[PDB]
Amino acid sequence: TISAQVIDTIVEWIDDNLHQPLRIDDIARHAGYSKWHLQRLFLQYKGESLGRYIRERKLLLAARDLRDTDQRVYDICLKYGFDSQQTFTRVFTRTFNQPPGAYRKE
Amino acid sequence: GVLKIVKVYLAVKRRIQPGDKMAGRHGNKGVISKINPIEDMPYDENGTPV
Amino acid sequence: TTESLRAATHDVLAGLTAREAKVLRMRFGIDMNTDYTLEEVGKQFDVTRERIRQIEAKALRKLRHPSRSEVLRSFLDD
Amino acid sequence: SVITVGPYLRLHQCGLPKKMALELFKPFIYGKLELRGLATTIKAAKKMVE
Amino acid sequence: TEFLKPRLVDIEQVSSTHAKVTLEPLERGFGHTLGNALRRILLSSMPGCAVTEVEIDGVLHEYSTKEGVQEDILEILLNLKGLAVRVQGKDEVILTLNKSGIGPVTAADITHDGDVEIVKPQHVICHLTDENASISMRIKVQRGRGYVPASTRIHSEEDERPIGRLLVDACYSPVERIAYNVEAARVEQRTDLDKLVIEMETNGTIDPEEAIRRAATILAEQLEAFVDLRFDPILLRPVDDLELTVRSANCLKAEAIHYIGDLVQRTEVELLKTPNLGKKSLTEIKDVLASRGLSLGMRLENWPP
Amino acid sequence: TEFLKPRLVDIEQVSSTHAKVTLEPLERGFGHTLGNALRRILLSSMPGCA
Repeated sequence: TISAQVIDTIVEWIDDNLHQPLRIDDIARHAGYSKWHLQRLFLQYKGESLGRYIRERKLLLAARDLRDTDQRVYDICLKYGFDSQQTFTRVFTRTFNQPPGAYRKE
Repeated sequence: GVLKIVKVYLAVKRRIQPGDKMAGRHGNKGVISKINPIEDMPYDENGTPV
Repeated sequence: TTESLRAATHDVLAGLTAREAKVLRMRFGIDMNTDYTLEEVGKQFDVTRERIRQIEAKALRKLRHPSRSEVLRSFLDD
Repeated sequence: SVITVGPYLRLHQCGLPKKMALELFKPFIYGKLELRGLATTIKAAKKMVE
Repeated sequence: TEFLKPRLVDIEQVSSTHAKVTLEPLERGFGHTLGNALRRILLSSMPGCAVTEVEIDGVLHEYSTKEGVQEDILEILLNLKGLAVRVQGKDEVILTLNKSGIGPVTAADITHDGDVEIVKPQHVICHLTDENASISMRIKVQRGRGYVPASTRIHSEEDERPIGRLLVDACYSPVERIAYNVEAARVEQRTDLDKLVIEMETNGTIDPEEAIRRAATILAEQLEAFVDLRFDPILLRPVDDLELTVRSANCLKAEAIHYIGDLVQRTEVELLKTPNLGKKSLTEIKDVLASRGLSLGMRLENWPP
Repeated sequence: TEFLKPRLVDIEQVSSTHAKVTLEPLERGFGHTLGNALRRILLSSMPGCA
């Protein structure tokens, strides 16, 4: 029990939320937690910044949609959180060091 | 100009129902008015209902 | 069937945002004579063609929402 | 259609089979289906009637 | 004025399955009506199980032929139409046919059962001219009354049966010939009264006493109409026994709040701002209030149990 | 055995000496039989003083 069961709610919010980005103001409101409700969790249970963890989660979620043989490549990053194509391209290039088409063909 | 022809020859029972013309040999032409149950029909004394 | 479909599409476009419906009508040609392309819609509205693409994609993603596609799923066969 | 022999009604009323309105009243069926909203669209209402 | 007259003793089974049952006591003016009513109910309200669903191996449809059979499929079905089966234990049974050789295949060749009884063994069904091929089928006998046509049973069946299962018209009328005659009975005092000789010809399906009893039961059941016929408990649950989260039941009972009424009297967006609860509790509050027909700031009708 | 059970609906009383009674529909052959039984009981063996 950390801050009255915030771990059991963060995962549910991440799984049920839409492609809306997750920031301090967005998440803290109806999350049941303060900025400090989440800082201690991100420091202890995860030990990683939010901008990197959210990007990794989006990449792991899109790894299946890229294999689902979808022709609308521009909408894949949009349906999962990336509001722009260039941001998703840079994130994928810095993470996997591979072009988007090279991983989409696989 | 015809490649293939598939004939089905669908068979149907088409049981008796009200709306069919019936007659005899003398010419008493008519039509099946209704199908009343055997209970609502006249009957003889012993064994032969109408 | 086509009249009901076009009426439903017009109602959906009227229920959505103004500029989104305008871009969707200028791209596909709903209640419009000419069907403009990406560069034409751009030169008419905004020189940045990528913004028009983003607007069209967002409109499509909002149209694919189940709460708003429950009335359009019936026209899947047509 | 064919005639039938039976009053089964009053003077200003006649008896019709389900089908006649099965094929003629379908526009009114679709109209009053869109009225109450028991069907989604007309194309689905046609299949529901079928 | 009043009369009961315990009656209806009958053992008449002379020379056939045709009973001569005398109906009594009958009052002057009730003979014809009573006889007509009894005939009506014995012809309409008598259920009987017979051939309803059959499947023959190596047969595609009922409009085909079979090698080694002198008759046709339609003739076999018409012959099976007049076959009665006595079932006592259950209501749906499955019988099998297994007979080889040359000769008339009758109802005596069907595999009998402990509860399945055949009326007559000499009921001619079909004929086999060659002993090389035999006839085998499975008959599904179900219990029912009245009459069910094929056009209705083909539509009532929601599942599509495999190819080979033939559709059989199931007749549920065991009584065909029946009549009643009103004669004067020998009475000790009131020589005015009479007997009702009721004759019936059943195919060994329903006994006369059982048939009369079932007819009287149906008549009483359809007559008794003129004789006889002329708060949400989950809302009163406390905040602890409402099946909610842990933090939603422990923090509320620490601010002088112990009932749903004190929670609904105060404003939600003004009370949830206290740094003791969470923002997710709004979902449970909505599921409790808006899902049971409750508004914001309303007053309960009867909050105490 | 699932025969339908009737249910009295309309007992309309036009006057103190007239009544229109509507009994729910049943299987065929039952309504006429019940009406015949009722009229026979009321007009053949009805007890009364005169």
